[PDB]
Formats: sequence, C-alpha cells, structure tokens
Amino acid sequence: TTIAGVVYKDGIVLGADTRATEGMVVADKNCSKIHFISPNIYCCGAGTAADTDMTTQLISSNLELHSLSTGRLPRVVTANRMLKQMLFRYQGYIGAALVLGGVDVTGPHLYSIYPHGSTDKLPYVTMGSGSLAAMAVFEDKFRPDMEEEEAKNLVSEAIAAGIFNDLGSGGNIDLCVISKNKLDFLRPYTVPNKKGTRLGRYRCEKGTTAVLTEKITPL
Amino acid sequence: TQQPIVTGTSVISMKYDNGVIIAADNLGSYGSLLRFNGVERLIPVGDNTVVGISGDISDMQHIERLLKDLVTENAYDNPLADAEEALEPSYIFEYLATVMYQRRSKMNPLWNAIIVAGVQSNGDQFLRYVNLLGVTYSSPTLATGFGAHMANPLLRKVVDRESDIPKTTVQVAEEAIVNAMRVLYYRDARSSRNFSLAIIDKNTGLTFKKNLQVENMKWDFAKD
Amino acid sequence: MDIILGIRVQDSVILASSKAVTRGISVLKDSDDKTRQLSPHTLMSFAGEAGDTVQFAEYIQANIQLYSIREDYELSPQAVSSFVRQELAKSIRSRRPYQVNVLIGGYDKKKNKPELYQIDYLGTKVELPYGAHGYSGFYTFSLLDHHYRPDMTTEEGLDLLKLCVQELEKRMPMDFKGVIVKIVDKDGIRQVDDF
Amino acid sequence: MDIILGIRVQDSVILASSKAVTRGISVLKDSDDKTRQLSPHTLMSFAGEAGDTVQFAEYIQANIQLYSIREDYELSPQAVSSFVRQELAKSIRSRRPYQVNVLIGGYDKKKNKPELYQIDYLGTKVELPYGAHGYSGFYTFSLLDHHYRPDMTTEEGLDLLKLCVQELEKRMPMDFKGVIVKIVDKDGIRQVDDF
Amino acid sequence: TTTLAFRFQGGIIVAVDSRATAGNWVASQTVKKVIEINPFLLGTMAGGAADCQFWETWLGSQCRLHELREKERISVAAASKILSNLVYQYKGAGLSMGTMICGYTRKEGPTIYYVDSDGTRLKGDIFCVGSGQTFAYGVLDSNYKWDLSVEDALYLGKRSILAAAHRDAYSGGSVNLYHVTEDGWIYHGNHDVGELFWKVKEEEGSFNNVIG
Amino acid sequence: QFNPYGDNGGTILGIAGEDFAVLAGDTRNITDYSINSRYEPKVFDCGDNIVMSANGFAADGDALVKRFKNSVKWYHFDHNDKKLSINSAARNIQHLLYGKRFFPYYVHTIIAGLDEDGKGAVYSFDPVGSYEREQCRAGGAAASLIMPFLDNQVNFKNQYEPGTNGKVKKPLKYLSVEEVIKLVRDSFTSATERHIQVGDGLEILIVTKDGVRKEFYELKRD
Amino acid sequence: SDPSSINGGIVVAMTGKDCVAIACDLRLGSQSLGVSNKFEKIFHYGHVFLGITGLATDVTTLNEMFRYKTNLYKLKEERAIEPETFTQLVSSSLYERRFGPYFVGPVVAGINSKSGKPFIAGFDLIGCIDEAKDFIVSGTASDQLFGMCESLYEPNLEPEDLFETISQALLNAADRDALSGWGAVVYIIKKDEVVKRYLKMRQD
Amino acid sequence: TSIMAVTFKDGVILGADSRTTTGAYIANRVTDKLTRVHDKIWCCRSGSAADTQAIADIVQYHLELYTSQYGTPSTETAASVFKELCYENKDNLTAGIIVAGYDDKNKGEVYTIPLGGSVHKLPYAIAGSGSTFIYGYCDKNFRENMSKEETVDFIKHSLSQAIKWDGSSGGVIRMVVLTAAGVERLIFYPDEYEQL
Amino acid sequence: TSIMAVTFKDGVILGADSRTTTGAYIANRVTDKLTRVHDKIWCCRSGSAADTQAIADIVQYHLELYTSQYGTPSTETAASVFKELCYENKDNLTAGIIVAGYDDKNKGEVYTIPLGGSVHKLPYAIAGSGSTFIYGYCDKNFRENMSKEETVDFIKHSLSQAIKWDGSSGGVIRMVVLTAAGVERLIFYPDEYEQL
Ligand SMILES: *[C@@H](CS(C)(=O)=O)[C@H](Cc1ccc(CN)cc1)NC(=O)[C@H](CC1CCCCC1)NC(=O)[C@H](CC(C)C)NC(=O)c1cnc(C)s1
Ligand SMILES: *[C@@H](CS(C)(=O)=O)[C@H](Cc1ccc(CN)cc1)NC(=O)[C@H](CC1CCCCC1)NC(=O)[C@H](CC(C)C)NC(=O)c1cnc(C)s1
Ligand SMILES: [Mg+2]
Ligand SMILES: [Mg+2]
Ligand SMILES: [Mg+2]
Ligand SMILES: [Mg+2]
Repeated sequence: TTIAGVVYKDGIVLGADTRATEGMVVADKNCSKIHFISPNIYCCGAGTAADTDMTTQLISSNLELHSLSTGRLPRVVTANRMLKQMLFRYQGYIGAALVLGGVDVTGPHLYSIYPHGSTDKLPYVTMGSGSLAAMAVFEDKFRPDMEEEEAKNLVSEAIAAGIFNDLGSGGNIDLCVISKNKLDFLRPYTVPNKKGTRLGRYRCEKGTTAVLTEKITPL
Repeated sequence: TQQPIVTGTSVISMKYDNGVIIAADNLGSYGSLLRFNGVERLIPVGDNTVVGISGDISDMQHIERLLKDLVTENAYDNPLADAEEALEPSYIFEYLATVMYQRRSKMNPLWNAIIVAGVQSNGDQFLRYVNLLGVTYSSPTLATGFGAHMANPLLRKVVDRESDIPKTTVQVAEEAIVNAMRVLYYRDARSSRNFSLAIIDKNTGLTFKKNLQVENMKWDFAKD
Repeated sequence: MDIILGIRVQDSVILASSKAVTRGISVLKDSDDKTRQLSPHTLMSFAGEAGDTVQFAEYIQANIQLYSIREDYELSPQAVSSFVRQELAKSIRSRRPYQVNVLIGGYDKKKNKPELYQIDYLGTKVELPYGAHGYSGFYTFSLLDHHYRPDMTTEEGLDLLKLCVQELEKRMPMDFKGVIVKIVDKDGIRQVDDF
Repeated sequence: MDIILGIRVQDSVILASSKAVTRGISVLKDSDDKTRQLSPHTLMSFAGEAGDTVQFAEYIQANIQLYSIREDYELSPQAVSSFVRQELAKSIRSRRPYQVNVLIGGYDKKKNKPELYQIDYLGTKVELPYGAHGYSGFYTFSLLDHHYRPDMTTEEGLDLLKLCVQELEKRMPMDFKGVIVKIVDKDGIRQVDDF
Repeated sequence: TTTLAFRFQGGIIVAVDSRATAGNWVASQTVKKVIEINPFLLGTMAGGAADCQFWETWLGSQCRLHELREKERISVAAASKILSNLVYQYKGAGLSMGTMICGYTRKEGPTIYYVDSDGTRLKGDIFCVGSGQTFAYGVLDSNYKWDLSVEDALYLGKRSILAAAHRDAYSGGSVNLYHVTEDGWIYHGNHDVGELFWKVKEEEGSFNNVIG
Repeated sequence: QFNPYGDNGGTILGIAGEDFAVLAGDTRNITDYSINSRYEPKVFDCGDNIVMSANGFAADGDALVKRFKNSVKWYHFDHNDKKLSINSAARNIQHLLYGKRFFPYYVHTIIAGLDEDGKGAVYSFDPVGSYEREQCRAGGAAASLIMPFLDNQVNFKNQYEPGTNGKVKKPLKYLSVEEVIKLVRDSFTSATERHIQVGDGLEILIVTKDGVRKEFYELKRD
Repeated sequence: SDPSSINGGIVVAMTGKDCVAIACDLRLGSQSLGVSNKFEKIFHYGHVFLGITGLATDVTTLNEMFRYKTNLYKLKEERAIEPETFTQLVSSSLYERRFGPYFVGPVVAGINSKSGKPFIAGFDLIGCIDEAKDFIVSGTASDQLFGMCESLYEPNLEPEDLFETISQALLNAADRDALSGWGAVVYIIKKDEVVKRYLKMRQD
Repeated sequence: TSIMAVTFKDGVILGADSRTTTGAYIANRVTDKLTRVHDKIWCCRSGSAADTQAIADIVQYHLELYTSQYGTPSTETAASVFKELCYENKDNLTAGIIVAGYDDKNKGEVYTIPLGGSVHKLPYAIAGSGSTFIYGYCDKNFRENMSKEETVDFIKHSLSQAIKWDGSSGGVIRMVVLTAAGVERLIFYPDEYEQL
Repeated sequence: TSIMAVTFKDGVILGADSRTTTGAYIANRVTDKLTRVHDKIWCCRSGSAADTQAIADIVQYHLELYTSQYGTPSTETAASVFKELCYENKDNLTAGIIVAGYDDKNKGEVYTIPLGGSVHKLPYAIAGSGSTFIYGYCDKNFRENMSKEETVDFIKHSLSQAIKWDGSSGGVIRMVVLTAAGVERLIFYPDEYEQL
C-alpha cells in the first residue's frame, strides 16, 4: 500500500493506490483505501486491511452520532482523538495505520495515525510499504501553500512512485480533494498501467467438462 | 558469522549518456552514535573505476586493501599496465563478486553492499551491485541499503529504462544524484550532510569530488 | 485410548472398540468398554486423553437421558450427533479443551435406517458408511474401500470387521487386547460376546 | 529393537529375543532374529537404535571370527564379553556412539560352566544368573527373583522363560510378536523352533 | 508416496505410485520411483527424491563394477548391503531414504531387501514403504497368499497402490508395475489413476464411499 | 546470526515442443518489496544448444550456471570436442547440485534443448539434484499460478470432447512454436497481474536445430 | 498445526452475464488421511450462497451461525437477505472474533433480487472484504485457482460458458493440490433458477 | 530524542530536537516534543510516542479539571500527576518525561521523571537518547540564575552537540520560554546551530 | 574505563582513568591502562583486560622484532599491527584500543581501533564506557596545536567529567606525555580533579 496526504492552500489532498494483497498474491487490483469518516473528513488506510476498515467505520459511526447531537460538522481533532485513544487502548494489536485528512471550522488538518496510538500532525505524510518511495517524491518537490492542481499532481506523483517501486503497491491512483467549498472523490484519478492483453482465448467449449448428475430448482 | 560494528549507509549511483556517477556520504556510524565524520567510502581503482562501499567499515578497509593490492599485482610483469592491460571495472567487480560469494559460502561474510561504477575500454558504462550474500545485479540506477528505498525512485524518474541513458546528460545525472543525497539526509537517521561524489566519463575521465554538502534545505514549514 | 471402528451396513451399525487401557509402561486393564448408550437406539464409542474420554461420554449420556425424560421421546441419531458436535466445537476454544474423539452409531426409528457419525475433538462431524479415529483408519479404510457394500448383512459386516481387526493385530505396534463389538439396529443395542 | 532376555541355568544359557521390527507406525517384520553367533559356544543378542544394532553385532562377529581363525582357538565367553565392553566403552565418547545394548550368553568349555553377561551401550558389564535390557527387566526380574534356582535344568529354564514372556505379553503395551529362543550349552548353539 | 513389493509363487511384484510433493504442492504426477539397476535388479524410491535417485543410481554403478571385477551378477543380498553400509556412513546427516532392493539370482532365488536411511536392512516377503504404506498394507495383507497367479499378483499390486493413491494425499498420479522372475524383470505398464480408479470401481464394485 | 540464503524472486517456464524447446523467465530481480533490477537476465545460453536457468537465490543460481558452463567447456577439452547431449548435461547438473547436498544451491533449476533424436526436451531439478525429463515446467514465485494452466492448455487435462460427456478425452495434438510462445506470454501476463514479484520484462530463449534464438516482451512494471 | 490447512479444500466463485457461479471440492481430511468425499462447502440462505473453506469445525459452525442469523433477519425484515447485506453481516461476524478468529475463507455469491445485478465477494479470516467483480478464490489451492481464473476468465459469460470456465478452473487447480479434490460441485445461479452439477474428477 | 529543561533568573526554558525515527527511517523530522499541559506548565517527551502522548493528554485533562475546581495548579502538582501515571503503569509504559513550569511564587521549576516513575526536582534536567553525549558539557557549562539569552545559548549549544552525535536526534531545535511575561516559542534551524 | 589520546604542538598525550570493575566491585582502583609497546609508541586499553593485555604484549613483541631488523617503527606501523590482531580475531576479542606515538618526522599521531578492527587516524580520540559522556564537551573544547599545559588541562577536565558520570571509571587520572624531550608520566588525584 501507498497512502499519502498533503496540506495545500485551500485544503487537503489525500491519495492511495488500489492493490490488496494476500501474501505475495494480488486479491483485488482495484480496492478502495480512502475511507469516509464524515462529509468533511476522509481517511486513507494501510496496515491490516480489516483493522483499517472497521476502525474507520466505528469512528465514522460514532462521529455521526456525535454530529447529530451537537448539530455541527465534526472536527479532524475529534476523529484523530477517537482513533488514537482506541488504537492506544489495544496496544498495537489493531494494526491500523491511517492518514487522516479533513477540513474544519478551524481550517484544513492532516494527521498520520499509527497502530500503537501515536499521531503526528503534519503538512505532508506517507504510509504503507510504499511510504519511502512516496516520501522521496514529497521531499523532492513539496512546498507549503500549493495550488489545487499542483498538489493533486504531487500526491499523484507520490502514489505513482509507490506503485512502481514498491511491490506491495499497485493498480490505479485514487485521490480525495477536500476544501471548504467542495469535496472531490476521484476514483480512479489515474490508470498508470493498462490491463495486460491476452493473445489467446482459453475458454472451453460447451460439454467439455464431465458431469455426473444435475438438479434444477426454481425460485 | 559476526555482526557489523562501525557502519556506512547508502551508496547511490546511475548511468548517463557518456559514463556513470556514484556518490556516498562521509559518515561511519557506531550504532546510533554518529562516531566518525571523515570516512571516505568511494575508493577509486585506476582512472576508470570507483568502488562504492556500504556496511561494515573494518570490512570496507579490508576490501580497500585488496583493491590496492590488485593494482600492484596487475602491474607485475605487465608493460601495458597503464594501457591495454590496465584493470577494467568488469575485472574489479568480478573479483569482488567472487570474494563476496566465497566468504558467504564459508559462513564468514564481508558485511558489505558494494557498487562498482566505471567505464570500460570500449566506452561502455559499467554499473553493477554485489553484497555480503554474493547477490549481483545491474540496472540504470543502483543504490544500497536506505538509498534503494528513497534514491532509486527519484533516480528512476530520470532513467526509467535502458533507452533513457543516451538522453541523460552529465549535468542532469549529477543534479539527480545530489538531489537524492539531500532527500537521504532529511530522512536517513544514519546519514550525514557531508559527502563525496565521483563521475567516471568516457571523454573527461575520472572526476573525484570531495567535501560536498547538502544545501537548499527546506525547514521553514517546521515553525508552524 | 486407542482403536475405535464403526461400520454401517444395510439394517445396522456395528461399533468395535479396543479393550486395553495402558498408562505408560503397564497395561492396567484388558476388558475396558469404551462406549456409552446415549439412548436405546444410539451408541457412542470414544477415544482420546485419559479422564476426558469418560467424563465427556458420561456428560453427553446424562444430557441425552435428561432430554429423553423431559420429552418422553428418543432424539434421532442426527440430532444427538449435532448436539455432541456443538459440545466439542464449544470445547475447542475453552480454557482446557476436551481431547475426545467419538463415533456415534445409531438406528433412526423414523427413517428405518442405520447411521454412523464420526466426530473429532475439534467438532468435525461427518456421516460415513464406515469410520475410524486415530491411526486405525490408516490400515482399515483401504480394506473397507475394497470390501464394503451398502447392502451387506450384519453377519457380513462382522466378517468385514474381523478382517479389519486382524490387519490391525498384524501391522500395529501396540497390543490393544482385542475389541468389544456392539450392534445397533431397530431392536436396540446388543454386545457380541464372542469375537 | 525391544525385548531381549537371558537366563543362565545349571548347564546352559538361554537367550530369548523379540521378533518384531517396528518403524514408527507399522510393524515391518514379525520374524526377526536379534542375535549373532560370535563363536560356536558364544551367542550375542542385541537391542537398541535402528541400524546401529546389526552393524555393531556383525562387526563384533567378524572380529571374533578373525580371532578364531588366527589362533585356531575359541575365546572364552569372559574374554569375548570384555572385548565387546571395551568396544562399547570406546564408542560412548565417539563422535556418534553406538546405541546398542547386548547380552552375551556363552558356554566356557574350559570351566564347563554357562555364563551370561549383560552389557549396555555405555560399556557397563555385569555377569548375571539372569538379565534383561530396556523395560523388560522391570517386569521380569521380580519373577526371576522369585522362581530362579542355580541348579535348574534347561527345561525348567525354558518354563521359567515362558512365565517371563507371558507376563510381558500381559502387561507391556507394545506387541513384540513373540520371541525366538536359543540355548547355549557344551554342544553349541541351537534354536528352540516351537515357543 | 506408496511403494510396495512382495514375493509369491511366480516371482516378485513391484508397484509404485508416481507423485512428488513439496508440502501440499503436487510438484509432479509422472515421476519414476523404480530404478532399473540391471535386467535382474530393481530399486524402489520413498523418502527424499534426490537422496533416492542419486544413491540408487550410484548403486547401479557399484553393481556394474562388481560384475566386471567378479565376472558374475551381483547378489541381491550384496547389492542391498552396498547401499545400507553407505547410508549408515551418512547416519545423522539427515538423509531420507526408504527403499526396497528387489531382484532374482540363481543363488538366492527371488529376494527383497528393505533398506532405509537410519541403517535398517531387512529381508522379507512383503514390504510397503512411503506415506501411503499403511493403506497398501491393508489391501495387500488381506488378499495375499503364496498361491496367487501372475495375473492376480500383478492386479493385487496395482490395486494396493490405487488404494493408497486414493486415501493418501501425497500418493497418486499413476501406477508403475513390474514383475520379476528367474528370467529378469518385466515392465507391466503405467496406469493413470484418473482412469484406473473409475474402471476398478465399475468392474470390481468397490469404492462405495465415492459419488460416481 | 548470518543467514547465507536470500530470495531474489523471479519466475521461469520451460516447454518442450515436438522439434523445439523454449525456456522463458521474467527479467525482474527483487529482494523483499524492493526492485533491484527491471532487466537482469536469468535464462542463459550455455553452449551445445542447451539453455539453462537456476531460479531462486540469484547468487546460488549464478554460481551453478557458471559451474555448468565451465563443465561444458571441460567436457569439450576432455572428450575431443564432443557435443554434450541434453540428457548428459542433466545428469552432470544432478551431481553439481547433489555435491552441495548438505549446504544446498537454493534454486529450482530448469534446462531445455533437443535430445539426440532431435525432439524437444526440458529437464527440471529440485535444489539437491533430483531430476526428471518433463514436457512442461514452471519454476519460482508464480509456479503455482502457471502449472495448472499448463496442465489444462498443454496436456488438455480435465478436457473432454463435446457431445461425449466425459467419455472421450480431448486428443493430445502437438503445439507449434508460435502456439507455445502465446501460452508463455499469456502465462507471464497472468502471473504478472496476480503475483507482486513478477513483472518488468519477459525473455524467451527458443532452441531449435538451427540454434538458440531470443525474444523479449514488456511486462507490467508495478 | 496450521488450522487453515488441516482439513483442506477449496471454493471459487465467478460472475457472468445475468448470472453467478460458485463451486467447491468435496474433500475432508486429517492432513494426509482422506476421511470424507461428501463434505460440501457451499451453503445457501435464501438466494444468497456462501462457500466456506478452512478448518471444517468452523465451516460447520459458521454455516449454522449464518443460518441462525439470516432466519431471524427474514422474520424481522419480512424479506430474504440480499448478497450485499449478507456480505456485511459475514464481515461483522468474523471481525467480532478479531483476536480468536474462525479459521475460514468465506465466499459470498448471488444475484440481487431487486436490481438483478450479479454479486460475489470474499473475506480473510477476520472479515476484510475482497470486493471484486471478476472472481473470488479460497482454500489450500487458492494460488492455483488465482492462476487458473486469471488466464481462463473473461467478463459477461453466458451461464453454460461460465460453467465450463469455473469447472476447469476448480478441477485443474485441485489436481495440483494434495489436500483438495475427491469430487466437486458447481452451482450455476440465475435470477430465478439454480443448476447444481457434480463433476467427475480423479479420486487421488 | 534530545530534550532538556533549564531554570534561570526570570523562569524556565524547555528545549527539544524534532526527530522521530522508526529504526533508521525518520518518520517525522518536524516533531513537536514540547507539549502543553497547562498555561505555564509544559513537558518534554521521550520514549514511546504513543505512551507520552497518551500520558500528556491525561495530565492535561487532570489539570484542566483541577483548575475548574481549585484554580491554577503548582508545577509540583503537575509533576505528581505525571509521576502517578508513570509509576503505577511502569510495567506497560516507556516514558521519560521532564516537567517544567512557571509559578509567580516558586518561579521556574524543573522535575524529571525517568523510566522507573521516580521524581527528581532539579535546577536543570536532560533526557532522551542524545542526552548521554552532553552530561559532560552540561555539567561544566550550567550556572544558576542565568539570563534568558544565556539560557537560550546554553540549551542551543547543548542540544546542538546532542544532535551532532545522536542519530536518533536531529532536525530543528524547538524551545519554549516560561516567564511572568508569558509563553514564547523559539525555533532554531540546522544552518544556525550546526556552525556553533 | 575512560581513555583518550590528544595530539598537540610538541607531540601527543595519552590519558586514562584507573578503575577496573567486576560488575559493581572495583577489583583494581589503581590500574595502569596506558601501556608501552615501544619507546615513544603507547596505547590506551579498553574492553576485556585479558584481551587488551594479550594484544599489547604481542604488539610489543612484534615491534621489538621490527626494531631489531628495520629500526624504529612508525606510529602508523604500530597501529597496523594492533589492527591486524583486532580485525582478524574480531569474533574472539573485545578490545577498544587507542594507539598514540611520537615520531620526529610525523610528530604526534593518534589512531583509534574500535571493536570492529577498523583503524581511524584522528587529531584526538576518546574511548571506553565513560567516553559517551564527554563527546559534547571534547568536541566543543578541543583545538589543534595546543600547548602542553592546555592539552593536560583538556584531558584532565574531560576525564574528570567522564569519571563523574561513569561508575565504571574512577580513581586517579594517569597521563603519558610523548614529545621530542622524552616520556613523562603524570598522575592526578581525586582531590585535585573533582573540584574542577
Ligand atoms: C496495503 C497495506 S501494506 C502492504 O503496507 O501492509 C493494504 C491496505 C488495504 C487497505 C484497505 C483495503 C480494502 N479494505 C485493502 C488493502 N493492506 C493489505 O493488502 C493487507 C496487507 C497484510 C500485510 C501482512 C500483514 C497483514 C496485512 N492485506 C490484508 O489485510 C489481507 C486481506 C485481503 C483483502 C485478502 N489479509 C491478509 O493477508 C491476512 C492474512 N492473515 C491475516 C490474519 S490477515
Ligand atoms: C514420496 C515419498 S513421501 C511423501 O513418503 O515422503 C516421494 C518419493 C519420490 C521418490 C523418487 C522420486 C524421483 N525423482 C520422487 C519422489 N517423495 C517426495 O515427493 C519428496 C517428499 C519429501 C517430504 C518431506 C521429507 C523429504 C521428502 N519430495 C522431495 O524430495 C522434493 C522433490 C521436488 C518436489 C521435485 N524436494 C523437496 O521437498 C525439497 C525441499 N527443499 C529442498 C532443498 S528439496
Ligand atoms: Mg488423496
Ligand atoms: Mg506485478
Ligand atoms: Mg488433488
Ligand atoms: Mg543527527
């Protein structure tokens, strides 16, 4: 996985690849790793995929109930706290490594959350097996207060670095652009690899397989 | 079997149109202690080869002596020692590769990752890797340890495949290498600001640059 | 405990179960019945860790006997086997799991059919024409693969079972001191006293 | 290999040795003779690790047979036992020790006396009226303590040995497939073919 | 793996499966587990594939040097002991070898020796070696008698491998059959279990545990 | 503790035709999640119309290929420039591999060429030198992804003729070099899509009576 | 020792044009010992099908558990559960044993009764959802099935074309696995008919 | 990590580097290790980031609730709350925390809480992996009742050396000044401190 | 142990503490860790006492035999002999040795040989357990071409701090001065250096 986020002038740009692996095998070439927390907050996910999925869903659910009671949009700090305090309580056994990004009443905020319950508040972050490839792109080219289409390109370039150079990462590039005026969920943003074309048709003709018995039941 | 004690970090390198560039920082770490700040880890052999070495420094110093001794030995009864029968990058590499794999196979490895960069007799760029296991590979960009994870991604954007080598000038390649050395300094906890860089060109020969420094450092976003 | 076999023929289920009880160096007993009658037409043989085997078998027996009194009815072999599997499947994630493997041989009075269930200590249930637990099956299944037919009589079942026990007596290293055999059919459970 | 017994009576030595050869799960053979004739009036039974047993026995046999040819003379049972003990005592501090235990039953033609030596894989030699290796002795020595007399006949020795084998067949867990019995007396070595 | 060999009225039958595994990975189903040492000697292979193939090929070379040196066919007893004394030298180094040396000579008649990597060397009339030995032993032991014809013996050996091919996960592929007589060994075919199983089921009326 | 072995990934594939053979391999070399090279050749022409690959731990592979190439050279010297037949090469490799029985060459070795009757041959070795002639063999990381497909498409396994319903098997018709190359490329395309260690490039060496030819194809680089 | 490969076996599912297919082998073993060749791994709760590979006691337990849950679902909701909804139920149920999981590899297959859309899904043992359109594989020969499916599969197959694809994928993958095979079953599922076929395969 | 707190005439100054590593990878090079638990009570954090963050948040909570009921807490009280958490959960924590604060009554105060959960009140304190390298330097150069500029230079020079030798430390030197005047945040970049 | 060698204008000075511990017991409090391998080539020893004594005796032998045949050896040559032993026997040795010597041609030279068996030529070197505490101090206070009195004070102050913080170090500070003038042994007691 290669997940990344940057803080730009108007808000936040999040990025992710789409490769889901079981060991060395690719189970899904186009899976979603940018999760919904609240309408103004999203979460990129790496580490143990189940932990990532159910931790984001639980905090999203609790924030929805929080937001219904208060009547106002939730903040990134509260999403950050709720994720943080839970992951800390489980002492690293919930293997969720998140890039949390959103836009508050108090402006745009970006966090990295680690399985053990530490969080860093940063202008750019990367996580997953492709974090070093992606971070190289950010150290090379990041600057504060970027324009939107520039930040989009930098994140896309950082995810691409992960896709190609890291074996754990691959597939398409998903982005999520968050500002005060809009939320753009771009899936896919880019398709850097074409699906490999097959030269032969290996599908068998009808009656090729040997059947013993058959049963038909209508519904 | 041993364990490495005093260590050197990333050696990075790439091919360009006429030759090769190689670089490495001047640090000898002693675990987390940044112990020795004046360690040269690029070791030139003749005027056509530079051997860049990472890992255990005592084993590097052993390899340095082996190469120094190799030059002496090649000169013996060799009237063409400075001409047709000079040491080639490919010869120097193959020797080291033989040594590295022999040592791993006696369960007593030289605890290093080595990149041999040079230019051959016929002008061909030579760039090949070997490590403590005797594992060898070549690529338009090569980097050891930490640089494999951070330097290669940046350097591969300049030379992504073989066909990009003739399109890459020495200025573009050297900029890329120096850029990568900056990125490594920000992010590698066992690196240093001071480094050495070596260009081996088929026309301009061996250029060895000492006491370089990482500059243009973006820290201003920290204050917020 | 060592060898427990089972074979379902036309109109009955036959359970053969070794007599030896060995604790380490010495054979303490050569006449041990490794079985409990759960209900009049359902028999369970068992083998596994010392203590756990009988404790489990007697616990299952007590529960089925309670059900029988409460409802004035005999549970089907399928129902008893499902109950037993759930008890083992519950057991496996306990603090201390029951290390007990079982065969449940029963005659379903409703369907007029013999039924043989093989369940291991994990709660792995399978209905079979013939079954075994532990190393026994390594020798015996190939015999039964060869010789078994679904329409066999109870006497043919007993002959096929002798052939299994002879093969085990020839090729197994432990002296299991022969087997007690029991037949489960429409008329209930009876012990073949000469084998 | 499992059970090897020995009993020295009035005018002979009798060695009983199990017939089973088991490799893990299966009994590969039920007619194995765990003995070698070292000389015409000296027999060695053996038990221990696979391979090592026969290799050691055959190696000892070859050496004693060489001595016999060189000197045109049979070594005394005492001398053969001392040779064997030294070979084992040498073995125990080797790179890979012989894991072999032995009984040497011999008739000393000079003294007109039967002699039984028990030697373990460490080179621990003892002359005995009756001996055993491994777990056998735990059952058999108490029988022999009770029933043995030094003036017994060879037939009385064989009866006392049947009582040992029956007790082992009753109380030992492993099926050792009966014993081959051999008598060592003034007239040499012969096998009791019915036991 | 399932290898068997047994002695009867009209010679020796040798039957083997053809499957090679690396854990649960079926690496091949067309493997040769019988080595033809000479026109009168066979070797079966169980345990480590290399350790058998190598040392039994090497055995064949040592059997040749014997008959060059001594102008006489090597005895089965001697051939088997070359291999057993060899493996014994490597004892504790982790060779994995369960083998059968089957052959005929005028001196000893038909003879089978079991030899394994931990030094054991045993003469006998019936042996089954491999992860599926127990399955083969079951069928073989319960249909065996000296009496048997060459047609029935061949079939019983074929069938006893099929038995183990079915139940044992690490056995299968095909059955390679051999018949050893006074005149030498005779190959009796490669029988794919894919087709043999359904044929044997139909014709014999066995394998009723199966849907088909 | 020092571990003398490593895993350089990679995947190789040998297929024996009627009068030809192919030995293919991906050109990616890796350690863990890093790519070392996108083009590091793995399948080698060894002379005498024999092609070889020793996939696995690249150092042990390089060592073995080097030793075999040298074995070919010394066979010429010692036996009056006689051609090393593929079967003789195979047995020679068994002894090379078994020589290191107690400290193995951690590789799956495959050779390909022509037998002495001019027919296509592939031989396949485990790390300690057990070997056999085979019609079809994939080795390395994605071998489990490729072999079932080859059972199905080369040997027509589980395939029967329409209308007969399991009674008549699909007949075992011979595959041309163009047909085999399609299977190789598509096997590697599939393996590249589903295995993370497979990609970058595919290099195929084709052996016929006319000699050893090469073909190269791009593979997906992520 | 490894609970996911004691008993053995496989499941594969595929989508086609207005149809899905799910298939499984019939083996149950204790490692090398084959025990049963009638151990089916595909179950159904209404029109939603669930394949489960792995430790057989958990396969059985989960089937019984999802029957339980889907029955109560139907009584309360007054309608049969849909594949999308069930998939979420499986994921929830697996994840609630996060630190003592069921050693299983479930696979959902079915057609959404309202939209008519063919649906498949897969899970790891702790409930992460593999949500792929093309195919889902599971079991001891999953690698083998991945290879077979990737090369054989193509989108929008007609029911009897898809049957030949999924069957050949299962059979050839199983024959390269020691712990899979001993028979096989293939369900071809359409919006209002389901065809269940048993396959003839080698019995070793 | 390299962290220190130093009392001086007008109050107290906390100082820290900004490097956080995962082995040899610098995960965060602009880390803020000086965290606020009350207006003029701050702490320097070393050890597990998850543990020291979790503790500092709990302390902030306790002191917020203390302030609601009993007014501004003493620096000693803050140190006692830190200690109570660190000592009672010593088996499950890896936290080395320096607590520093300004009262008007007590002026500047520094409390160090090492791994055990013991408390030590000191004129200055040093901690973190990089602190080993500057025990010699800090002992020779520290004086009591320094001026603000002297104390900034003492901390800057000390952490400059800690950074130079410790690979685990690096980046910018952050400082936080605590006096009657208020709270001042200072930052010093590599180009400034490396040439000292 | 706390040891150092420092080059200066007139040559080089070696310095060492005198404590040798067996765990917490001070086995020898008046240890001489400055050992002579040649007239004006000495070494500071840290690590296993058995190993460093054994090495120093072998080196002394080699240089004695060198001197018999080829005249006075260079300080570089001495360091090479130490290295050769330490590097080739790295698996069986625990020796951290500083080699210091005075030629007339080369003047003062210092070579450090850490655990690996690598060699490093330096203007000054520090080593031993107590050296960690004075990296900061020594880097800030060392200058090249110091006078004899300045270098004695630099070493005295440095080892004074090393001793203060390191329990493994202590006792007297021994020094050995190597110049053209000859070889001078200095000693400094606790009552002198502790009050610095
Ligand atoms: C990339 C993270 S990486 C390579 O840096 O660890 C992805 C992140 C991700 C996030 C969300 C989704 C969709 N909900 C998919 C993927 N992570 C993975 O692919 C997981 C990587 C594993 C690395 C080894 C340690 C476990 C995590 N893979 C999984 O979580 C898979 C689930 C897929 C969908 C089948 N589970 C396993 O591989 C497991 C094996 N054994 C387990 C207990 S979980
Ligand atoms: C069945 C014997 S069994 C299941 O009872 O152990 C076969 C016997 C056999 C005999 C001859 C030939 C001729 N080429 C092939 C096969 N044995 C095997 O399939 C080996 C099973 C191993 C199980 C674990 C104990 C060692 C034996 N398989 C191997 O020897 C394989 C052979 C490959 C798949 C071709 N090699 C490995 O397992 C290796 C793994 N790592 C190595 C360095 S070698
Ligand atoms: Mg099977
Ligand atoms: Mg790929
Ligand atoms: Mg199969
Ligand atoms: Mg630093």
